[PDB]
Amino acid sequence: NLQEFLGGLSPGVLDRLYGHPATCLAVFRELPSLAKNWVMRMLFLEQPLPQAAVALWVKKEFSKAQEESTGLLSGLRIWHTQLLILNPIFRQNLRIALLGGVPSLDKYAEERWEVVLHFMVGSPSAAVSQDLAQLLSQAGLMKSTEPGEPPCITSAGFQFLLLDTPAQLWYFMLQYLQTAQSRGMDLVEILSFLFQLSFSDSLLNFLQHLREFGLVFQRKRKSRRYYPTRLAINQPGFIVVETNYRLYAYTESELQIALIALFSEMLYRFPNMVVAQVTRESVQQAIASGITAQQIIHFLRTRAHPVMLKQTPVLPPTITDQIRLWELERDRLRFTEGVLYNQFLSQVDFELLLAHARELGVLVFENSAKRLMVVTPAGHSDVKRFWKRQKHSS
Amino acid sequence: KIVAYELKTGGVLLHPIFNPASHLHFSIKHPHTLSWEYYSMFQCKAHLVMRLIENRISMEFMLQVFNKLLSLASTASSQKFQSHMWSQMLVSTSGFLKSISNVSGKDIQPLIKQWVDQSGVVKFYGSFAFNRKRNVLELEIKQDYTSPGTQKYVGPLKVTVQELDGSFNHTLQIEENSLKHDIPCHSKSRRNKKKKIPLMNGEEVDMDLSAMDADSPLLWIRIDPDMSVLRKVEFEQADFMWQYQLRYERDVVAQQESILALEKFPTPASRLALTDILEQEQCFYRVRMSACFCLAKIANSMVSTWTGPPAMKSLFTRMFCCKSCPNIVKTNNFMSFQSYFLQKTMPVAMALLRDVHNLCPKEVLTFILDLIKYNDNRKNKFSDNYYRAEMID
Repeated sequence: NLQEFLGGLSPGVLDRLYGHPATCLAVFRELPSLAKNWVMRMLFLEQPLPQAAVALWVKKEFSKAQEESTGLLSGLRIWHTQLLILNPIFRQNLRIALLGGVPSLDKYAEERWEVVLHFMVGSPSAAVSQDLAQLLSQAGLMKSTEPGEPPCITSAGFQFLLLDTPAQLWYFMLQYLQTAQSRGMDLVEILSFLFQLSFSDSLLNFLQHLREFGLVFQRKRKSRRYYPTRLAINQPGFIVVETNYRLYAYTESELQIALIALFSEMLYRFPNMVVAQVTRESVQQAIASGITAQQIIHFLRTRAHPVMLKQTPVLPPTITDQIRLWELERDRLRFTEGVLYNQFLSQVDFELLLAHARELGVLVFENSAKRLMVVTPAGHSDVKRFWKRQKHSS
Repeated sequence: KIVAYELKTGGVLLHPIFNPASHLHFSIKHPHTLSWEYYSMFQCKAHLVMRLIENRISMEFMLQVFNKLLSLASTASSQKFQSHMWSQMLVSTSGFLKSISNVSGKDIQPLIKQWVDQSGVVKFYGSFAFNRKRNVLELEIKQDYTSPGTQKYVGPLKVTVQELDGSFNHTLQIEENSLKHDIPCHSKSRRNKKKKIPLMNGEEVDMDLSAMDADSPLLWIRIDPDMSVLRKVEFEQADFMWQYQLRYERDVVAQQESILALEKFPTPASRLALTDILEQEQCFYRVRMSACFCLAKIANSMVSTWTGPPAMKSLFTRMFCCKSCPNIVKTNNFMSFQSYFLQKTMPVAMALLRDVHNLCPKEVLTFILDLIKYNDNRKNKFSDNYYRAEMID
C-alpha cells in the first residue's frame, strides 16, 4: 500500500518529498481516522507540547487507535519530540495547502490497459513497444532470455494477470517506482506527480510511460497540458458458474476469454457468450504455471454474473472445494545451498553454535536430537572460525 | 602408569647399549644409580613389552620359550664343570630372541626395535565422520610425536567398530603420511525391525536406539581395544556413543574409558547411564566404584539443574539400608565382597557433592554421620576396620 511505500523511506527523502503543492495533502488523506484531527490541531502552534498530553488526549476506550496513529505518524516523522511540534517545513506547506500561498478518457484507459494485458499474454496481435517490453521484463513478471524470440511469461506473471485491475495497476506502478530508482530516475519528482494527479527530461519520460500505460492522454500531439484518466487518480460481472464445472461468460473482449482459458477448457464461443469447462487438466495446468486456487476463486467471484449474486455464497461450494482440493493435490520440491557438520560431542555446547548461524542468516535447518546443523557455503568461513574459537575456549 | 611417567620425564629404555639415555638426570649403566621410580617403571614396562611379545607370538609358544630356558638351566644346574656349562643358566637378549626364533620361526626384531631399543610411547588423537552417501566411516588418526616422551608409530593398528549389525574389527595401516582411513560400514536393518544387536561376545542385547543418529549405524568405535601398543588414546565420540559403550560393552577397559570420558558430558542421559551401571550387579565391581566418583563429578557440574535428592543417596538406601527404615543402615554382613567394596566406596564419593554455595550439603554429611552411628559389626565373620576407615575418609 501507499502507506507501506511512504513508511519505507528515510527522513532526508521524506522532508524533500513533502513538496508544497500536493504531497502534504495526499499524505494527509492517508491518515486513517484521528491523526487528521491532531494534524489540524497543531498546524497553528509554534511551541512544542508534552507527550503526556497527547497520551491522555484519548479516552481509555479505543486507545489502540491512539497508539497506532502515533506510531504511524512517528514513522512518517511529521513531528519531533524536541524534548511534539510538527516539522516546520511540513507545517508551512500544510498551511499553504489550507487557505494559504471524460467518457472517452475512461474508454481510452480501458483499451490501453487491455492491449497491455494482451501483450502480457501470448496474444499474436498486440501493441509493440520495446521500452514497455523491457520494463515489464525487468519488473519481475516477465523473462525473455532471447531478444529474437518474444519473451515468455514467468510464474509471477500469471498471478499478476489474474489480479483485479486496481490492485494490478497499483502493484505495477509500485514496481515502476522501484525500477525507476534502479534506472536512476529521481523517485521524489516522479512520486509527487502521482499525488498531484489525484487533485524536465525525467518528467517527460515518466509521463510518456504513464501515457503508454493509459493513465493519461495529452490528446494534443503531446502537449504540456494533460487530462488524466480515471485510473490516474488511483463493474458488473459476466461469468455464470454451474454445479458441473461449466462456465458461461458473456465476454466479447478477447482478454477475458484468454484469462478464462488460462484455467479452463473452452468448448464453444458465441458472439456474446463463451462456454468453458473447469477440469482437472486446466486447473492443474494453471497451478503448475504458478497460480493458486485463491486467485482463481477471487477472479470468478469478482467477475460474477448478476444472476448468481442472489444465491449465497455466490460461487457454488462444490466448485470452490473442488478447485481447492485440486490445488492441494500438488506439493512440490525446493532448492537451497548448504553444508553439514557432525560429531558435536557435548549437548549444551551444540545449543550455543545454533545461535551463531541464526544471527548471521546462514542457518537453514537445525536438529537438537542428532546435532545436525546445515550451514550455507556463503558463510562457511565465519562459522568454522567460531567453532574453532569455541574449541579453544573448551 | 607408564604413559604418565614417560610423558612426565623422558622415557624408560629397556636394553640400553653402552650415554644412551641423556634426557634424565641419572645414569642407567648400573642398577644402583637408578632412581627408584625409574626402577619401578622399568619392571612395569618390561612386563608390558612381554605381553606385547605374547600378542605377536601366541601364548603357548611363549610358555614353550620359557620352558626351553628353564630346561637349559636345569640341565646346566646339575653339571660339576666349573662354568663350562653353568653359563647356560644366564639368559641374554640375543639368546632370548634366538630361542623365540627357534620355537616359532618368526623373529620379533621390529617389535624389539620399537618398544625395547627406542624408549617412547605413542599418542593417538582420533576423530571420525560418517559418510552417509558411500556408507563409509572416515577415521582421522593423528599422532603427537613432538612431545618429549613420544615416538612415531608406523605399524598396523586394530580398531573395533560396533554397528547395529554387530562388532567388526578392522586393521589400519598408519604410515607417516597417513591421516584419513576409510573403513566400510554395514546395514541398519536392525533399526527397521526391533531385533537384538549382537555384541563383541556371542550374546545380543536390547538397546534403546532413541539416542542414536538416524543416518549412522555405528554405535561406538574403539581405537586399539586389545592394548596392543604402548599408547594413550584420545578419541572424540559423541556422548551417546560413550553412554552405549558404558552400558552394553563386554570389556572392562572400555567401560572404564567411557566413565572417564563421560565427565566432559554432564547431560542427564549420562547420569542415567552411570546410575544404571551402579545399580547393575553382573558389572565388574571396579567399574561401579569408578562410576561413583564420575557420578559425583557430574552431579557437582549440573547444580541448579538437579531435581531430587543428592546423588547415590536413594541408591544407597535402596541397596544397603533396611526396607522399613531408610536412614538406618543394615547391620554389617560383608560376605559378598563386591557390595562390600561398593558400600565402602559410595559415601566417599557421595561426600564430594557440593551445593550452589560450594559447601557440602547437610543432607549428605548427616547421612554419613548416621552411617557411622548405626554401624553394627557383631554379626559378620569379617572385620570392620577398612569400612570405618573409609567412613573417616
